[PDB]
Amino acid sequence: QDNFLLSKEYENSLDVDTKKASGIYYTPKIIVDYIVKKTLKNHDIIKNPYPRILDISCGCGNFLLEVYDILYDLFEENIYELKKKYDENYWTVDNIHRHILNYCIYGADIDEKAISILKDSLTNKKVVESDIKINLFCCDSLKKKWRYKFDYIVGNPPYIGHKKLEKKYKKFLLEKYSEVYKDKADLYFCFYKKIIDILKQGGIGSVITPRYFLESLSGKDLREYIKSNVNVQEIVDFLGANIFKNIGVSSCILTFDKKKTKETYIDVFKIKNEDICINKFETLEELLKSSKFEHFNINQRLLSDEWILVNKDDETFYNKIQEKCKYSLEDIAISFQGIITGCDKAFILSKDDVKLNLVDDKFLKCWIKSKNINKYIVDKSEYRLIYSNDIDNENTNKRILDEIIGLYKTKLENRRECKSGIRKWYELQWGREKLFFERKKIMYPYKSNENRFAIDYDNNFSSADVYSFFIKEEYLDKFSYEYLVGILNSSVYDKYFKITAKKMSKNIYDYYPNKVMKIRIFRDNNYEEIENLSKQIISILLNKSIDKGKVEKLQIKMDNLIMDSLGI
DNA sequence: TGGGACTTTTTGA
DNA sequence: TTCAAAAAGTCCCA
Ligand SMILES: Nc1ncnc2c1ncn2[C@@H]1O[C@H](C[C@@H](N)CC[C@H](N)C(=O)O)[C@@H](O)[C@H]1O
Ligand SMILES: [K+]
Repeated sequence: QDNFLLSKEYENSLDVDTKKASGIYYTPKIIVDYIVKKTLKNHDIIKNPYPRILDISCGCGNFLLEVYDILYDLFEENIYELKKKYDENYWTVDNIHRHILNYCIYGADIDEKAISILKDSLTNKKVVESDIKINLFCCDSLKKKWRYKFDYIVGNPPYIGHKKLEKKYKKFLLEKYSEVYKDKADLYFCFYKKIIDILKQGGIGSVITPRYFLESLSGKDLREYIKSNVNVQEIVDFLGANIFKNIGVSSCILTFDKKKTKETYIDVFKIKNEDICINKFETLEELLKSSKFEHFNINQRLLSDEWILVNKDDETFYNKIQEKCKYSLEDIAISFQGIITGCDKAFILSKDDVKLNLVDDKFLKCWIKSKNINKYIVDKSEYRLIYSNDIDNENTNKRILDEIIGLYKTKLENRRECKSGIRKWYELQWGREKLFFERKKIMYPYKSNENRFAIDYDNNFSSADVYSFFIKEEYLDKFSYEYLVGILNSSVYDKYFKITAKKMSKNIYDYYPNKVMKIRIFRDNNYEEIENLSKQIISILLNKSIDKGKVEKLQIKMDNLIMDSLGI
């Protein structure tokens, strides 16, 4: 039988909106096989022939049908031993099917049609007496009053972020799941909590979820809950690899238990090449045991609020830098997010747009995107922002409102602050403070494959795809902008930032203040030469005609100085 | 269809 | 009053 045929057809029958609204995305066979084998390979069926295995978001049964197959083999291979040890009339091969359905397999899901599909599949596992009772619940698993705990829990919970959940349901989650769910958290945090809570003492859970909670600020409470309530046996981190075809998400597999053990050591498997096609191989285990993955151990007792999951060389490197640097960016700098207009099409125009003849130049600001940020310098802006907060009233600037911004008035009126009357329909939603942008400052893209910190000399504005900071006045005599972009753009600081950065998709990390401002910095005898090399690079890059190859050589020299400074 | 360039505004606090 | 986080990303193309 093909346990993945009907579920795949059902998933293909749905549209994008319904799948996103319920997280209806099913797990490929190679992942299911690994997780089921991980949980059930060494189960002692003679000691415990009544194992309770749960998928609380079972869908059409990608996990539970495989659980059925493994359990059938487990019972069948030991049928005469069970017969001798226990009721000899109960333990026959012809009874295994019934037993598995009555006592061992449990599923829950909000989706009534998927439950119906799974019920038919489990029934069709045996050509069939009485009607066998199957333990499938059509319910919201986060609200169900669960009547008992489970020996094994496996699956793939729905992933739904703070924009796609409804506010009423989010009120429920904020009230009832506050130990792991606050602010910009995700629904799968709540599923982690529920799974941990209904796992028996000595039970084992194994799930594939997004990887982002391993590093995200929103995941802090969830990480604390996990490390305080279960022993984490294993983390498989796929980084930016594409595990779910046609899905823009990055994955990890957590296996944990509630066993009374003095172990506290976690096996960490981290992929090396993000470009591998996982499904091209027979099993995940063979990939984990090859040169395609790196393995190392982490002492669970040494985890802080942050989980730094790196090998010994990277740990030594990170610790050297942390110990050597007496300052962080947060100590010496003021950080801020870019403008949020709330409807960019209304306020952002190409600088050559004829409509800008209608707008007085005192309202216009230079506007850049993340792609305009290079190491050390920003591209020339191609766009202009109408800083519409400076429009006093409607009458005096009628054309601007009628012929440019008003084209999106309906959309503009749907913004939260306009509906509440806090913002006029033509104003920017979060216009911040002009004075913060209209000064020398450092700017960096919010998502990038590498450190790209640039000095802005042109009072550029940007949306939230670009973050900025300026150096506090009291630290200007200890750190200049040129020195800071020198060390921040170095190979050393790229590796150092990525030790703890939030890995988003293939070749993309978040560069957000909650981690960028934690970067630590130093000043020593190499300060002057590092700064001079940075100035040389900057001067080359701003030259209209100069070829930039020498920049690389200058950078190599700078990296060497930085390594000497940090003893690495 | 799979891979690469690129990134809005809604939202809780 | 007003901050900053959040990829079951978006979107285009060979
Ligand atoms: N509140 C909920 N309670 C229970 N199930 C839910 C809830 N919300 C969504 N679901 C289901 O969660 C499932 C998540 C899917 N990724 C299916 C996972 C399934 N275990 C599989 O790996 O194939 C979807 O089928 C949803 O219908
Ligand atoms: K017996």
